[PDB]
Amino acid sequence: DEDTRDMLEGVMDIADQRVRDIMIPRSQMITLKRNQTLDECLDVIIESAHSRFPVISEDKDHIEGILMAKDLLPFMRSDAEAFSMDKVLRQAVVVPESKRVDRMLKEFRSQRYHMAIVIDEFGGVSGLVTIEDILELIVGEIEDEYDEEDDIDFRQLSRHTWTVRALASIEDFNEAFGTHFSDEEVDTIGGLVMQAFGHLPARGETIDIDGYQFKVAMADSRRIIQVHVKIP
Amino acid sequence: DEDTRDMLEGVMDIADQRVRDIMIPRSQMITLKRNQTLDECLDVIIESAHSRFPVISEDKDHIEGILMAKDLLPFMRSDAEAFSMDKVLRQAVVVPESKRVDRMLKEFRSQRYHMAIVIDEFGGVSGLVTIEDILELIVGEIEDEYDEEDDIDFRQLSRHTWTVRALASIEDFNEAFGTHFSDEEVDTIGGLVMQAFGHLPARGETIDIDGYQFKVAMADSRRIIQVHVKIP
Ligand SMILES: Nc1ncnc2c1ncn2[C@@H]1O[C@H](COP(=O)(O)O)[C@@H](O)[C@H]1O
Ligand SMILES: Nc1ncnc2c1ncn2[C@@H]1O[C@H](COP(=O)(O)O)[C@@H](O)[C@H]1O
Repeated sequence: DEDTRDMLEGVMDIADQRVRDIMIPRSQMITLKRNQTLDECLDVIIESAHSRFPVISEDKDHIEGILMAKDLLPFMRSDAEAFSMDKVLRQAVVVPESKRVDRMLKEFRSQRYHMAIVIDEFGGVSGLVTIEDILELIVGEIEDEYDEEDDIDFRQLSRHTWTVRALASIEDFNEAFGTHFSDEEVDTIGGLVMQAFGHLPARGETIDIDGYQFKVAMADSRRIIQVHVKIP
Repeated sequence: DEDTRDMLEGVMDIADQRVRDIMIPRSQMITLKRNQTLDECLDVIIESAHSRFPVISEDKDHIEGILMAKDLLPFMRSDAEAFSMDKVLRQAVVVPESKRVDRMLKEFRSQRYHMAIVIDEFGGVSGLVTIEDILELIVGEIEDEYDEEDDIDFRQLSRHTWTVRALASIEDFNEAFGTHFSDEEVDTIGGLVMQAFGHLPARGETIDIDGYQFKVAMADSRRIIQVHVKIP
């Protein structure tokens, strides 16, 4: 089967891949500062709906440790005290960008924890990395099957990856992802893609349009059906 | 490499496996009841340190939905109201035990949610199942490497699986896991195992002692080094 093949291959990546291949870049990092009121911290956590957040020093200097949202539950009882960024400040692990993904997985599983901090040679933070970013390597081409079709063109699938119906219009796609794609020649996403290709692709084929990775998720002998796109 | 081989094989399972192979049985299920004070619910959640919990009807009858611990964060602000088992009661998905693991993974990933409810033919709950129970199939033989050795004999690795040093004594092992294993002939865990075998096993070999699954995680040409055990 294909979806097996995908995973199988995804396994082979883990060797070849380094940590600098899966990290959330520092820009994209949703974090906190040791000097933030308990009240406001919850907003960040809620809008983002994560589980672990890096804590910036105070002057964007260093970054102290990591806060797990679940630790905030103690502070919620009756005979419960006031929160303070101290009991729940787990210090945090740092790793080179050069670190091998396989190795990361081992340590992840063995020390039992989910997020680390990636740094460059020069001691700057490049970003962060997590266990799920690893499993996505194997499990990321994996999704359900759709027949008639669903009003939902676009679906988030992993961090940077959406599974979009090919029949979705360039109009509707551009709105959603805020993209600047063009029609006239073609009106739907599958036509855009098929045009970039210049032939009718088969599943797995990939093509770069304007820094966006498009991969033929699903296609027959007449037409592209589903395509995954990776936001840059 | 071996740890690749493991994963690769773990992928092959996903086809052959059904949902009734990975579920947490109803006994082992950490849950809640719609009629539990906000205060006490936190205790359950904290001791267990989970993320999603099934809510029992009120008379152990049906089970209503699932509560995600993160939803409890809204109720923690200043201008925040009183919690009520209603806004945070997501209804919950149910599946046959017969369900194919691959299929489950697809739906898991596509609808984006992590836990489901397994039922038998007759409409009884058999247990629950989650996305991580799936990824463990591929990623569960995966751990770090140890040289000298660490005072830590035993380590949790996944739900039912500990990675124990072979040099660990039957004495110390029995205490920990509450087991009734015997010495005289042999004093360490690797000897117990090697004795059950009757030869020096190679990595991957498995042997059932008293309902406990032992698998040679790590062994050379002289001795068993690490072994994983699956609590029944
Ligand atoms: N504090 C954070 N900052 C940036 N990205 C995050 C953060 N926490 C989680 N993520 C990302 O969101 C994914 C799911 O984690 P979570 O949302 O915490 O369940 C991870 O694989 C990361 O890619
Ligand atoms: N409410 C629950 N009852 C029983 N087992 C659970 C529950 N929540 C999570 N688990 C188990 O714990 C693992 C990790 O989930 P969590 O502890 O929620 O991060 C899952 O793979 C399940 O096997």
